[PDB]
Amino acid sequence: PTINQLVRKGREKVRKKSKVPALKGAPFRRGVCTVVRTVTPKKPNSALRKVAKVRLTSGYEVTAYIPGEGHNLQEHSVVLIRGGRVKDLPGVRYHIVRGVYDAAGVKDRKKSRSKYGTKKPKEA
Amino acid sequence: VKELLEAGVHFGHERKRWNPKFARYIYAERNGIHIIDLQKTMEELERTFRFIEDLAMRGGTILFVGTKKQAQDIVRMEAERAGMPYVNQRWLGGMLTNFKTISQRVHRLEELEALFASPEIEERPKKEQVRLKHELERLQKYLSGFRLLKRLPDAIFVVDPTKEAIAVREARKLFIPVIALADTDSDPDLVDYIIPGNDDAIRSIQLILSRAVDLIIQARGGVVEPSPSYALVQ
Amino acid sequence: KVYTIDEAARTAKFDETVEVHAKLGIDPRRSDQNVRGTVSLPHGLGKQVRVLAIAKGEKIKEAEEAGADYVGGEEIIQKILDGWMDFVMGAVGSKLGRILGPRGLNPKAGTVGFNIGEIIREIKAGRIEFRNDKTGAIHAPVGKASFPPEKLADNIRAFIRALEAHKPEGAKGTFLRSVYVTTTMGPSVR
RNA sequence: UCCGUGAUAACAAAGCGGUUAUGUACCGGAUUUUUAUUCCGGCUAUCGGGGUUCAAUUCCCCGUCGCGGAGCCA
RNA sequence: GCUCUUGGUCGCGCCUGCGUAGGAUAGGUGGGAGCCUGGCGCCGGUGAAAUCCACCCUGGCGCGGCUGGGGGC
RNA sequence: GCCAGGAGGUUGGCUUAGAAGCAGCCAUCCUUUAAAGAGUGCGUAAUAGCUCACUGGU
RNA sequence: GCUGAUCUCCCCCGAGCGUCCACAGCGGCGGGGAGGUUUGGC
RNA sequence: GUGCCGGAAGGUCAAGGGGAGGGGUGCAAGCCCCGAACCGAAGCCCCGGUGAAC
RNA sequence: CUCUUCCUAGUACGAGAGGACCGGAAGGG
RNA sequence: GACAUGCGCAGUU
RNA sequence: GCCCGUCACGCCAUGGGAGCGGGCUCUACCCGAAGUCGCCGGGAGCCUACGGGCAGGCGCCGAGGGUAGGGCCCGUGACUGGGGCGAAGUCGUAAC
RNA sequence: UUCCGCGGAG
RNA sequence: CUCCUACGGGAG
Repeated sequence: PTINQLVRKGREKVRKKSKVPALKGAPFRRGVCTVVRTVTPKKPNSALRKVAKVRLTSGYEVTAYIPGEGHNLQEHSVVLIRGGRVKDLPGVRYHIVRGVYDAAGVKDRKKSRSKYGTKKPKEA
Repeated sequence: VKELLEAGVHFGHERKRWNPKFARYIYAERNGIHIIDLQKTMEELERTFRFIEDLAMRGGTILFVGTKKQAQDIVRMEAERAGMPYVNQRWLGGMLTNFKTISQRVHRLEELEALFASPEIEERPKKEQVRLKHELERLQKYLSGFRLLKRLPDAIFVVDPTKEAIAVREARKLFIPVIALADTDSDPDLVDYIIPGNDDAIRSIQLILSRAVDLIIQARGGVVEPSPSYALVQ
Repeated sequence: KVYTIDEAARTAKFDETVEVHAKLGIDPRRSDQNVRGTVSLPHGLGKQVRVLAIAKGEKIKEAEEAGADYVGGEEIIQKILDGWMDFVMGAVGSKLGRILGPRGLNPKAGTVGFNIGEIIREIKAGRIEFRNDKTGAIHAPVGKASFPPEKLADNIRAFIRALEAHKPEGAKGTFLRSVYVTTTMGPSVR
């Protein structure tokens, strides 16, 4: 593109899309679990990943993943959506912040616990 | 003495199938052929032999090459008549560039040259008597002038460069002073000491190659008469 | 002419080659033909017919002297059976299946003369005179006749081969006369 | 009722007097990864009787059924 | 009036007939033992045998009777 | 009408948590002696009072 | 209009349900009537 | 399947042509009668096309 | 012909959670 | 968005 | 070997859609507060130091309100159209 | 933080 | 829009 053209047209700034619309650029968004099923892996995996749809504050309703082993979310459990795609399940673009609201931390996790909201146990 | 000789019948060569680079060395186009400017030729001859001489007096070996028939034989002469290595047959690929490996054969030569005269000849089946004997015929057929010194040349002289540009290349990658008698069907640039002049008419070849070897010897002691040049020279 | 001209048969050899070739008519409804076995005939022809007698090993003295040239018995039943060239012609009357050496190796053979007294006698009439000639598919007729030796005597073809008109249903007209043979043949009203 | 005309095997369809055409559908068996194809082979016949003939799907007769045409009794 | 051309009919006139064995393009039953002026004729086999005379089945050809169609002038 | 004792082993089985007539399902005997009440009957937690199915005097 | 199967109505009996208790309130299977508003018959 | 169009073959087909053969009469020639083959149109059968033909 | 609201009274009764008989007013359709 | 009380500050929803 | 598109099943967004709901705006005319300004202050009132002032009357402007007819955007809608993605379902073989 | 007197404290 | 009231008006 010649200068003159540049003078006319000019370069165009990109502007990218939110890999995750959790509303008002919010660290997190709250909401109720409308449903709690159990989908299946993508391309090369096999298992019963646990997913749950959520009616968000913002009149929104979306699928959120659930971490660790076992849990306790029901058809009407209040929960916190964190925002983390699960590249292996089409759609799932948010994780549920464990150990918050109706979300129960992980029982007996001893390793990484900051993630999974598990309280620091005593060794006595 | 110089001029006359050349002016005799040793200039002007290839016609209309030249190289523009070589346009600095050329007088005109008579009836078709390119008449190389000898005036300049001379000048170059100088710097060339200067080098040769400034080398022939410091114990340096030169390697001559000429794989073309209208210049084979002579080159075979001027070389032996100077102890300077040379190539008259098929200039193997990677000689200079893969010397160590090519040498390996030179060694194989004597390997047989020795088994040639021996009592071990009493045995050995006709299969090998023919195999080896033959394996030597050719062996000896290509290195007859590529043995002498088991060390790379300090330079190399040649007839038609482009004809043997491959050797030239090898030379150039290994950094080795390149000197040669090239005509209009060649590119100077990649030639260090350029002897501009006919590369096919043995007439010019003999001459320029002759006074070259002498000059190689003038710096060694033993100035004599020329070498066998005529035998069927037209 | 008028009736017949037997004398009209006026070259060759003994012209016994005389015949009744008058046409016919196919079978009306469900029927056919059949020549009366040994059709009487007011002639004898002076023939030494080689009448065969389906006798046995007992009738070999009269079966030969009754009007037959030679006669065989049962020692030729399955004896003349080992050749397609080894085998008149009568047949064992009654229900006896003479069709054992006669049912295989095709010629002519059927009903014959009866007499459980002897094959020969002075009352051995009708058994060397006339014979038969039935349906020919294409057109039967084609009968026999004497020879060039008789005037109005040869006129037997009439009340004989012509009076053969006895067996036939009804679906046409049995006619189209023609008499003679081995030379040519004329024809006149029947 | 009367004249003529067709007829075969489960079905389809042949051989204008000289001894099991043939195709389908059906049952095998070969080959094609499978299937379809292809090949090879096998099929409860000559509409039913009775005639003519050395010999008949073939010509003759009688019946049943389909076909087509003319009359029936009034 | 005159031509051209095709049918159906009775005549008559000569052909017509290539199962498997087999002298080989055997039609059918009859007469038959020699006529041609050189084949006999059985052969040995074949369901059936050859020369020649017949009357005839199938189909075709060629003149005639008697009836018919279509084209032209 | 009225006086009166309104007898005792009877408070037996399922369910009892309560049949022990007076939750309901099964019994229906014995009795010392004025008879008898397999005590039909108001209840209550079963029991715990009255009522005649028993009679002196009038 | 006659008739009253059909129909609307109520009645006898009383299984059985109602903690106990044919009947507070229900009523099995079955039976008897009334009325002439339905559908029909003549 | 029906209609219509197309098919110089076949099948069937009325008069008429044709006369095998038979009958009534007469003394007769004759006069009269029935009458098979076969030749015989359109129609129909049969073969085929056809839907902005039913 | 009938309804409503008000005073007796939120009193008799009442695990209650509400709510009268009898009797007397005043508006409506 | 709406504001008790005290003097926009602090505080409530 | 690879590989195409229809079809079936599941999840998601999305177009069309008789329409239905709400937000923003434009135009027009009808009523029209407070208030400024402009007339008047007459046959009525108040004050005067007679000039004049106030009260009150009328008009223009006018927030908004009403009625009407437009424009722009969002939501939602029986059904309908395709599209994306989803280990081993159907039909055939287009392409290398 | 319903703080102490903009300056301080919580 | 919220409040107060002696329901007659007022208040923020």
